[PDB]
Amino acid sequence: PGMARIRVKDLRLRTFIGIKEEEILNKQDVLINLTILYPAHALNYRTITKAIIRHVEENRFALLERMTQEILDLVMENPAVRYAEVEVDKPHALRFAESVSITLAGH
Amino acid sequence: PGMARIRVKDLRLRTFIGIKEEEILNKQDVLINLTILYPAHALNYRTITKAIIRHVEENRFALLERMTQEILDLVMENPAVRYAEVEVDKPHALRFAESVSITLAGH
Amino acid sequence: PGMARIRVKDLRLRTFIGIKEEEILNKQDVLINLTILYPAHALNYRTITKAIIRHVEENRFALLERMTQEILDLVMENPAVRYAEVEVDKPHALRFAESVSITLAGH
Amino acid sequence: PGMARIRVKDLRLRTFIGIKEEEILNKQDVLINLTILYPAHALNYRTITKAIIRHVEENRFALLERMTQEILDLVMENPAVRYAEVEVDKPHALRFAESVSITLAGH
Amino acid sequence: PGMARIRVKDLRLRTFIGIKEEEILNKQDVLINLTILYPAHALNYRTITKAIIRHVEENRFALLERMTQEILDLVMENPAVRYAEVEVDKPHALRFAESVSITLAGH
Amino acid sequence: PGMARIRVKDLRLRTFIGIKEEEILNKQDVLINLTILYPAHALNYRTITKAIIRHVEENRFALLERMTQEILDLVMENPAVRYAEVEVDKPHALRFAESVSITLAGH
Amino acid sequence: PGMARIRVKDLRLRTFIGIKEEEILNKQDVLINLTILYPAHALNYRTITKAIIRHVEENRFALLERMTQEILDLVMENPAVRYAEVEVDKPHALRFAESVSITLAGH
Amino acid sequence: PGMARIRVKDLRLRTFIGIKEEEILNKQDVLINLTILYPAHALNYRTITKAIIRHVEENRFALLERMTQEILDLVMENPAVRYAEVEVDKPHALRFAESVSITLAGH
Repeated sequence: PGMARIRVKDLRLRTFIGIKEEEILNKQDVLINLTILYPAHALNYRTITKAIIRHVEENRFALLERMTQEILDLVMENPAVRYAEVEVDKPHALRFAESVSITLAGH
Repeated sequence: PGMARIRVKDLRLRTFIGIKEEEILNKQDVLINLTILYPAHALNYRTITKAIIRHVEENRFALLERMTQEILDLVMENPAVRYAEVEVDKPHALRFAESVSITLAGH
Repeated sequence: PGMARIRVKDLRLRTFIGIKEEEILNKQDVLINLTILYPAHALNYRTITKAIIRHVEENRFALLERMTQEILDLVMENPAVRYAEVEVDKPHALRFAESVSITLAGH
Repeated sequence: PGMARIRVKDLRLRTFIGIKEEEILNKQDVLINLTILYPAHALNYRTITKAIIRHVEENRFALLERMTQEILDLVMENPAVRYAEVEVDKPHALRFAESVSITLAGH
Repeated sequence: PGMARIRVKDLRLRTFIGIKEEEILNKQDVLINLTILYPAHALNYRTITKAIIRHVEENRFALLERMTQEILDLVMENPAVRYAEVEVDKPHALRFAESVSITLAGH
Repeated sequence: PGMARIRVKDLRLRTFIGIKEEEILNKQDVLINLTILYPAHALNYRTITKAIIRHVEENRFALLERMTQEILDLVMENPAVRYAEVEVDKPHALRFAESVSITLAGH
Repeated sequence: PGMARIRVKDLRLRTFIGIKEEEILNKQDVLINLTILYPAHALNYRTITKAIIRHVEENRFALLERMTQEILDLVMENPAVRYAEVEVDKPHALRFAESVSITLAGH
Repeated sequence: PGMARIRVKDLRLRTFIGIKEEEILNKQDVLINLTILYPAHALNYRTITKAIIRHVEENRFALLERMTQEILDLVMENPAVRYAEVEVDKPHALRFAESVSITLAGH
């Protein structure tokens, strides 16, 4: 800490999130933020992103938590290093609030 | 740390805050930000929000600190887990400053 | 940590900052951000602000560091509690950069 | 921690970043953020910036990581004190994402 | 044209807008913008605003058009002069769009 | 002029725009803004939007001008009234510029 | 129309505006925007600005309208050409609204 | 009016602007906005931009007015159609103001 940190800021993707008739019939915007630690050539982050986009847009999700976890797993699938954190914002998910997000991390 | 963190970003509510004639006669805008830890189906955050909105709009407050605490308590009332942090911004409360906020946390 | 934290966000003040002919002849904008810890009625933050504004606008400064320190001291002058942090932004102080800031803290 | 922290916020520079025909033929925007610790007259940060700008604009880079490191080194070249952190954002480097950044730090 | 123009920018009010179960059970945010012409002491705009706020918050609306018209009328009720324009934004009323607004004007 | 104006602000849609290998293989973000005049119940703008979204997402475009025109036509297809203007932004289409847009209008 | 138009965007000045005890004891922020037409060497706009700043900061105002007019006059005092428009925003002058402004123009 | 309008929004370029020692030794940021009318395949706007960028970055300017005119001329050099408007912002050119711009148009 700190050392080698790569950040993917505000990756905006559209997919199905929710179970409600409208949520299942229409795609919505969700915002992904990725923090990857890998101390200390590198075609990496591009592939990780590619995979996360592909997985997110080509699927249906019932719960931000499942989506976040799936992404997190995708992030540790290829490298073994070192620490990964994923926050997923569902913009305007609550009345009167700008967003609601779920963050998950791993070693 | 980090693990399971849910964030409720910029929940904008209107209520009475202050003792001043104008503050008691007219509602004002206040901005709430909630950080909840709950390692590691979940109809939870929706209910918590519902309760915090309902409590905030349906009452009168004399001091940001009382409001923040009341919210914090509301956040730990239902689950026992795990860590909760509440920041409340009173926008343009001071001359020349964008905001003033009070943050409180608990185990 | 975390517990009782009060934040004063983007207090914009105008004063003389610098030694350069233009800096001494003309006031400039500077942005102050204050973090105060005081675990766990309170006419406090209003007075602190009052004093910091009054001190900043009614003086001349040769160096962000002196200004920041003076504010920090003003913050610990009245209460003994508990932790205080002061960041001062000199907007557009460097070519091509949004700002330059100095942060100082105390126990 | 915290103590003496100087921040250089959003230093926007244009240079060549990448190997792709377009990346080598045309300069791009990159955003640098510098955090310097130096507890506890000072013509310093101005010179550091000067050197980082000069080095960045007067060169070609094949990889954000090389650019970030080069800057970091430039930051510790003159003083011995104390801690330095450099984040470099390549705006709109990924499709659908606001930015991608690399952060590096040192003692 | 141009001459005497007063603008009330982004008046944010909460009221009931819509017929849908959720729209009738819960208040929503709406943003009002007023342009008043009165060529060429004046306690006016304050009263107009007062009346528009009071009318908007103390009622229920079935359609942006009715709300906008009601405001417009309120604007010409007191003075006879000279030209008035009212835009009402229903933020995030459409999927994927920042807002939808209705503008109405009068002589 | 002015009278009855409805505005659809920043309708963000993703579709294929361009002929370039990357433009044809990957969808991009485009921002639509609609101005409709209809002097002086109304399930209208919702349907218009529905149709414009459906047409935009379910097709491929070779040129902003074709896309803009197609939308404009969709806007006059249902009502006969009265004036319609459509601006389409292709964000970050040019190096160093925030956007490029095409606007078209009709009677 | 259009031809030679110079714009001075968001000139932020602090002065006394109002009659209320607080308004007379404390300076406030006001935002000035100037549009000057002069079809078709020029040390002009710098001097105009200089004079408007000097006049605004070195005086007390009872009413946005007086302030706006005084500025407008200052703008036509030196050149005879050609058209001038002045908007003055009093930020957060009304509850729930971002600003209130007064615009005045001349030949 | 309105009909075929293409807009190039916030083209940010760096060049030498001014006569002052610092202005001649160091490049600065300037923001260009182009409005082109051409009622009613088109490799046009790309070339126009290319030429305006190339001309702006590969030269030195003594006065926003000369720069704006040079761009305007570049815009009418290739097509004969139809109306062109060019605004050039010199960000933070005046103390306390966000920008100063010069606009010029032609038939």
